[PDB]
Amino acid sequence: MQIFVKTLTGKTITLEVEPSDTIENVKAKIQDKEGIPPDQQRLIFAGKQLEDGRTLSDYNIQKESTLHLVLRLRG
Amino acid sequence: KAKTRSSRAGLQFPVGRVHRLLRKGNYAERVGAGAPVYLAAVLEYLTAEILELAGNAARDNKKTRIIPRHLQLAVRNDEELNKLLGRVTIAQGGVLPNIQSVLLPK
Amino acid sequence: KTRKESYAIYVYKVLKQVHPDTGISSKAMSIMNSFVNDVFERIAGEASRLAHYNKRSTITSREIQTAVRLLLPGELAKHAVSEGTKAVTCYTSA
Amino acid sequence: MNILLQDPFAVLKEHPEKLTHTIENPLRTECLQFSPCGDYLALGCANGALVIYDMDTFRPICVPGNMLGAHVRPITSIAWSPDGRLLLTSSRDWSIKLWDLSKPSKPLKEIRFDSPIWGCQWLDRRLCVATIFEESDAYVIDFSNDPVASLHGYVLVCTVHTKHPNIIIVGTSKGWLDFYKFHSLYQTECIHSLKITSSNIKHLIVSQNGERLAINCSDRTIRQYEISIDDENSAVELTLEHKYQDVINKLQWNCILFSNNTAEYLVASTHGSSAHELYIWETTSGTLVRVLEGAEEELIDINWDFYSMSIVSNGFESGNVYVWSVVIPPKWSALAPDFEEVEENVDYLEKEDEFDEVEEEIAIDLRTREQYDVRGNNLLVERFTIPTDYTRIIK
Amino acid sequence: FVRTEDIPLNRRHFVYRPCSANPFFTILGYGCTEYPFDHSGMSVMDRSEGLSIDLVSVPDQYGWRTARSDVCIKEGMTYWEVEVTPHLRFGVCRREASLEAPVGFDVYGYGIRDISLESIHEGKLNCVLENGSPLKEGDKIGFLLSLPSIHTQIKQAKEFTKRRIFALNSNKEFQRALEYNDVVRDQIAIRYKNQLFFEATDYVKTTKPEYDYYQLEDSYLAIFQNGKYLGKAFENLKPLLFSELQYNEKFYLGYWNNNKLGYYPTISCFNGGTARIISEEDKLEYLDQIRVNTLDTLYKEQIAEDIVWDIIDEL
Amino acid sequence: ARTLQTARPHRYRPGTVALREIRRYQKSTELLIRKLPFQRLVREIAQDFKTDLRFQSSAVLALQEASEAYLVALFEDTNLCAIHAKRVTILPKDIQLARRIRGERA
Repeated sequence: MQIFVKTLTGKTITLEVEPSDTIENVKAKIQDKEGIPPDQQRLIFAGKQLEDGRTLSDYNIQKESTLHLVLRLRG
Repeated sequence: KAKTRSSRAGLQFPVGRVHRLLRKGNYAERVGAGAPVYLAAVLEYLTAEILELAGNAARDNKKTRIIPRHLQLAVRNDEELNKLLGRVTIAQGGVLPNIQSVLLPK
Repeated sequence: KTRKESYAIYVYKVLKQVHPDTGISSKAMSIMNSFVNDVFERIAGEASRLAHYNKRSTITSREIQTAVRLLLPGELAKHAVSEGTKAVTCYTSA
Repeated sequence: MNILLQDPFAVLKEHPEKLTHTIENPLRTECLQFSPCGDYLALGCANGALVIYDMDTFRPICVPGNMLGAHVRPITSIAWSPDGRLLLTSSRDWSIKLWDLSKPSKPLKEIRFDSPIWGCQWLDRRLCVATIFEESDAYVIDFSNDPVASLHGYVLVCTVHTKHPNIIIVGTSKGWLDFYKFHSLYQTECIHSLKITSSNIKHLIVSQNGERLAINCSDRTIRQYEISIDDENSAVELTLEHKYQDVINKLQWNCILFSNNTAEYLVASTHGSSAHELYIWETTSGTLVRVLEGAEEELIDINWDFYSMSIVSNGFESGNVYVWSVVIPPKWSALAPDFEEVEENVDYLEKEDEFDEVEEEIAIDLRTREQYDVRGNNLLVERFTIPTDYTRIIK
Repeated sequence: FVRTEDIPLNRRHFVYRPCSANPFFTILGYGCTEYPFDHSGMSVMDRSEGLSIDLVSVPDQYGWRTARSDVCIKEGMTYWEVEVTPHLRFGVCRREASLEAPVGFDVYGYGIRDISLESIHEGKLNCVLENGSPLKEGDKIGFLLSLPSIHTQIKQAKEFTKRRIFALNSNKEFQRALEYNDVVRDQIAIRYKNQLFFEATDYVKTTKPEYDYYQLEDSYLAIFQNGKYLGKAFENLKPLLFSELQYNEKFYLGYWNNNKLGYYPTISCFNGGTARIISEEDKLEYLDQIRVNTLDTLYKEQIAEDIVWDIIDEL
Repeated sequence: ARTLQTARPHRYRPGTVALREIRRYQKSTELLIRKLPFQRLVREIAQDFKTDLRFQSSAVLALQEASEAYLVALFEDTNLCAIHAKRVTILPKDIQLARRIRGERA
């Protein structure tokens, strides 16, 4: 299923995922689509930061949901 | 491997060049190791600040090539870039449109 | 032939990051080059004069700052000194 | 809430970026201190006047000591109580005054000394730790009935560790860090000491999770260590992490501060002439990332509030109080349920359909509250309210 | 599939046609070409710019686009087969329909859908046929289009005239003052980027004409899939004698049929859905189950009518 | 409601063709003096200093640029002087006052 990842810059990417995928798998999917290393990003949904170890289905995410990707920017 | 001294500071303008010019231009007996970096930063800041207005002018004039008239406009339309260049004359820059009010018909 | 130098490629690298699609002419490039040279000479000459009154024997990153703050007008001075000190910090810690 | 609804792009900025308001104090400000939550601002004026502004109005709400017992000369420390009720202050009048903010007409308790004060600090119970001018030992005042007790040059700044409130830290006038273990009531033996500089230590700040520490020497440098404690409060070591300074004009520092919990940012205020700005570095890499550029005068003190996420600092020449806060712009996108705003022309894709015209029982919990917000600030903590005094309202 | 690069495509109500040097003509210098080939094929003048190429498609990211058959079906009985995320549509449409819009989005065209074989007209979908047999990737769809004799359409048009002259009108006088068998065409020679094309005015959408709704007498649209008919798509086909050309009435008021009126077989392409249309009996597969002439015959007839009218109109 | 858009004999009295030449020259940026007369004038003036110089073709041009950007600017100032004296014409006693105030005569 499709979910959305809205980047600050104005870009929204339409990732394809399954509800049984882990969030780590989601970060890997964002990488392999866009090349951003999972360590440098930060994913936000419904005001709560998605916790590193848990799974996508832990947050009841279903298809065509949108969620925000902010970068832990540095030098 | 080598690493350009102007890339360690996020600059585009050359720092080794500016340093060699400060050294061999007879400005002082000794040149601090961070003076060329500061000076190159200031130079690129000024040139970006003027090139931005020049591009804005060349775009608001439906062209896509900065041209001396656009630099003259970008400078003389500002208020502080006008004092920095109050004495210069920009070749092929023309003049700024202006007509006095006593002359305009009634 | 003898190779002379200029600031063409650097002005171009700055234009290609302020307006990523515009392109400069030739006479305008020579104008920007002579502008850079003129401001360079102004700033370095004032910095020298200032590193002379004080009897120092060197022209450091603070003579340059005071020169920039004397020559440049009201608001260009603050932004110029900010960019300068940012560059010098980013350079010294590397 | 008002943040959960906001978009998590303009609300999750890492630190203030612009100044918004500039409080003017009739007297001259000398100390700033928010309440434990971003509710009240307890200012200590020039002549012992002590006001408590409210951050919702920026205008005063309570002047303790209006009946009696107020302070008479420059105040030097203002420490709140974790709940919000009690408030400790100390001035150059040698007196330490604890006020119960439920009856702010007069001081609740107070003690007097034989020398001016540098700073008082809370412990719970009710016991404060104080540093006196020119003395070489701290003071434990466990004044529920007003007793006072005592515990390398001098002692300037003290601070209690955040995770282990038995540990105490103190900096000397000669370069020595000295640690103490409050293993008792009025008998404390050191557990560690060392000397890192040849000049006076002026500030000792520690992150909220004891995993960092910073030090402002009289030398124009800032020493940042990564402290750690263990072994029933016996294991203690320091590892130099970074040194910050002003590479251009070698200015001095007036005050320093960290971020909230992991202390991913360090905020410092410069002291020399022509110095009007605040520096903001990281702490992992240590590289400069921001320079707050709002004021027009030497800035003495700093205070960060993580709930409203604002930096507050008092000027020196004038006496004003400038505030740099995160600013969120109004989004027209909210005016309707489906008004999504874009920045660039988006392309449109159409299905073949568009040209061709033509119970619930979800989990609902209304009595449960939310513990943490987007930023990560702990709600549900007791937030005592200063009682409004009506007597000074009729006129 | 390739796109056209230097051809004027039909747009803004103008139609183009290539010509070749004909020295028998003195007033005009050129006469119509047969085609870039012998047989009838895809009319390149009235295509969308995005319509790529007897084979037509659009890229997989492009909205509904259409092409029309060159031959104009005026009357009689004509049969043919069209060979078949990527959708397509098969149908018939008049000239007023836009090449940008899917056949059946307006009131001037009637079409059918690839998925579920639903009939599309006036932008509304229909499921008149109860068979509901799905269409596969290699199916051949036959079309039998029967239209009334020219004389009855002419008399229906004359009835429309007799109503309009005073019954619908009671500058009125000028309108009341305003040839059915006779064809009068308008053609100007133009040169576009060193190439040579004829410019002709086209028709505009107007209010639907009403009185009972206008219907071609005993008009019928029949559809077959592999020999099996799936019903009659439409009966009450619109008359066209009803079809006002784009006209600057202001100009002539201030100063004070083109042989191409009919329904064209139209193929629509969506997100890469390709297809092809069959014209000639040798590659016709169900020509005998009707019992008739193929489209190619009417192609040759149109060629003859055009060249003869070109002959007469010289003087 | 509809889609908005951006698109869908004679004798001029004295003083109007002037106000049009002003607008058409204040926007152009070419040189307003013929090139061969200025060539010859520069060559003739440089006789009084050294007999036979060769005047590289970019020197002459250079001079011309300055020689415009001076005169033009001068006229601006003189204009004000005229408008100051409550008139519209510019007279030789205006140019002299501009050059005096400005420092070129003292």
